[PDB]
Amino acid sequence: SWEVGCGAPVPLVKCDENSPYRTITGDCNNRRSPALGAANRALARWLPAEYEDGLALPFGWTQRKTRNGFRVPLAREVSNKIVGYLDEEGVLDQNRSLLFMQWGQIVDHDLDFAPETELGSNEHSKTQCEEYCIQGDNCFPIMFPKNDPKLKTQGKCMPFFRAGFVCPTPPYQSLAREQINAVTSFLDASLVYGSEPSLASRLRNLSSPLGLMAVNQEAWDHGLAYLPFNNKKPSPCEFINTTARVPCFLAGDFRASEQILLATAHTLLLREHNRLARELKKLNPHWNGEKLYQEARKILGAFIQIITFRDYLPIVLGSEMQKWIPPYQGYNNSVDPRISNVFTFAFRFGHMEVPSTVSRLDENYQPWGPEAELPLHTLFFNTWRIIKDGGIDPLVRGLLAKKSKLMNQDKMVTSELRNKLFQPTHKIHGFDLAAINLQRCRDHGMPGYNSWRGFCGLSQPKTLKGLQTVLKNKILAKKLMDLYKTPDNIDIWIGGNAEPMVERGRVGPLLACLLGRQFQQIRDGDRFWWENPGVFTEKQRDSLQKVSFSRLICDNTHITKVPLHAFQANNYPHDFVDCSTVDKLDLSPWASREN
Ligand code: HEM
Ligand SMILES: *[C@@H]1O[C@H](CO)[C@@H](O[C@@H]2O[C@H](CO)[C@@H](O)[C@H](O)[C@H]2NC(C)=O)[C@H](O)[C@H]1NC(C)=O
Ligand SMILES: *[C@@H]1O[C@H](CO)[C@@H](O[C@@H]2O[C@H](CO)[C@@H](O)[C@H](O)[C@H]2NC(C)=O)[C@H](O)[C@H]1NC(C)=O
Ligand SMILES: *[C@@H]1O[C@H](CO)[C@@H](O)[C@H](O)[C@H]1NC(C)=O
Ligand SMILES: *[C@@H]1O[C@H](CO)[C@@H](O)[C@H](O)[C@H]1NC(C)=O
Ligand SMILES: [Ca+2]
Ligand SMILES: [K+]
Ligand SMILES: [K+]
Ligand SMILES: [Zn+2]
Repeated sequence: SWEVGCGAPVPLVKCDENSPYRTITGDCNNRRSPALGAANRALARWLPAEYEDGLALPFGWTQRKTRNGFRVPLAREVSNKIVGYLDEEGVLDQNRSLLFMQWGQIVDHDLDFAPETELGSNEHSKTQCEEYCIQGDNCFPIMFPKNDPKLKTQGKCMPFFRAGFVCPTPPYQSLAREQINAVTSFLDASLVYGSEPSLASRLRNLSSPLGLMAVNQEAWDHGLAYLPFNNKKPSPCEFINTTARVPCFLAGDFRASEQILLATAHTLLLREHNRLARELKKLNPHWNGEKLYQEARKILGAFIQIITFRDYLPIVLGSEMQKWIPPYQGYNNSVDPRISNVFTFAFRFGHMEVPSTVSRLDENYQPWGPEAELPLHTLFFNTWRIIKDGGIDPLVRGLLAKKSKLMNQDKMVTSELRNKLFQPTHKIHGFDLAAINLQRCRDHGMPGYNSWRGFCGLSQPKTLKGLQTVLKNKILAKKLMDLYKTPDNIDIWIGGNAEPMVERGRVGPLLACLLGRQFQQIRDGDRFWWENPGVFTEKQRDSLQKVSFSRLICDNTHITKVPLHAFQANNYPHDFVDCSTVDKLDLSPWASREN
């Protein structure tokens, strides 16, 4: 029976089973099935994988082979015709701060990561893909359609490498290709701590018995910590400004430096871990480093769980929140905690919530110097603008005082992401996230729009008129039909995001159902869910109920004025209160007296 079992390293351990702490890897959470939700395993399949050849070849591989008797449109064609827009005026979400966008990416990165196949480490395979646009093996290039401006300027294609599967060879006992989740399916702050023991240890301060995470020794933010530098070379962050030569940050997550506001959030969380560890050292001076690390790690985890379920999901799911995530009825070990392949595409709704600029604000929330507002694309893999240009406080103020972009059927993804994306492997602000998203859908063997509509119990539009009624939009339906010919072939990422938003929410019905069910499962199937009896004391839970992102900022920056509800659109000064008004995390319930 050939077992194409290769993917990546699965550390292997015997489960403690009576540890009050999560493993780094996510192993041992489910006692009956200790690998369930652990990193470096196949994403769960809610529907069977759909491949050109039933095994591995994505739809669009063989220019000839159809999907239900239709050619699939070029990913860049779909992007150009549907996803692009010119006018950034009027596009901002009037009731979501920029923090709404940024928290989404944080939650996402905690939950799932499907890394591109390596093998191209000091490689000519890279060259044959980038330089020659040659399809084969893991090179699945994004070809430019006719009349594409990038044809005139960049070449024939954007290079694209297929997601890591149960790893580099394609021959088995005949099974469909399954993409790997490199991070823990649990909402467990894995993007801070790592999902791999070796990295998790390297991130820690083992020089002192104080359970701290390692902090940068070369640079400080007016006394406050930065992440360490990643000193792996070559550095994409060094490359975007070779004068400054400021490398990417080293974090529990490989993607931490992808853009400056994600770098910022990673900084906030690390600071909070050290603050937590110092407070617990005061309360319990007998606690050793391991105990301090795990107990701070455990609080920070529940903090992420609480902000996500109390503050974030309701303003994503709106009317559908209670349908998919009713009140918690305790841990259910029969619930699958693993993130689904399809969820990794559903949650990419965030790409339509990213605006075209980022602002640095001063202490009166006014523009910070002459270059306050920057084009998004200049901030991809940009750490020098933090280290060499004001630290994180100006960007945090921007997160509070500026707005997420609203998803718009006529204005889906900003050109900053749709034309000017920088990839860490490559040299150009020339990539298309929307085209990459659609290519990746096919790479991952995604069933089509109507397959998922069916999965979610929703009508399956079969005609122009049907799609016009689902989408409440005649031109979008038409452009969609001209490209895809049947709604059956519409790739899940554009399909789900095309649908108008549910009442009081920021996604359509299909996405709500998909995200709703996934978030129900990561709660109910998590043995270390913060509300699971025995994980915290009743009193520790009473303390935890009072956490807010506003407090996190108050406690880990020199910002003294914050809004009470950090996710809604807030203007300074009317919506901003002094930090002394904000509920604190009372840690007195973590005091441990042997007497
Ligand atoms: C400036 C902001 C952002 C940038 C530059 C960015 C960039 C990227 C890139 C390059 C990928 C990998 C695409 C692939 O190769 O398949 C990706 C994936 C993804 N993004 Fe985003 N993204 C941003 C914001 C967001 C937000 C706000 C969310 C959710 C609310 C989000 C959710 C995801 C998800 C779920 C994936 C797939 C898994 C992963 O994150 O690696 N992204 N993003
Ligand atoms: C590990 O923890 C130690 C001790 O808390 C850190 O050393 C202190 O760092 C601060 C700021 O650099 C200094 O003011 C203290 O004087 C240092 N104390 C000692 C004992 O040297 C140390 O930098 C931490 N290491 C890392 C890599 O974060
Ligand atoms: C825990 O989760 C399991 C799996 O979702 C649930 O199992 C279902 O229970 C009902 C009750 O009769 C059956 O009709 C289903 O067929 C069961 N299995 C399924 C759907 O997988 C169960 O409801 C949950 N158990 C508790 C105690 O809440
Ligand atoms: C903004 O959203 C919140 C819920 O997220 C809601 O309570 C409030 O009424 C809204 N404010 C507006 C529409 O400005
Ligand atoms: C690079 O950083 C320096 C300061 O290090 C700054 O003066 C310069 O404008 C930056 N260059 C680019 C290309 O962003
Ligand atoms: Ca995780
Ligand atoms: K799936
Ligand atoms: K990402
Ligand atoms: Zn300061």
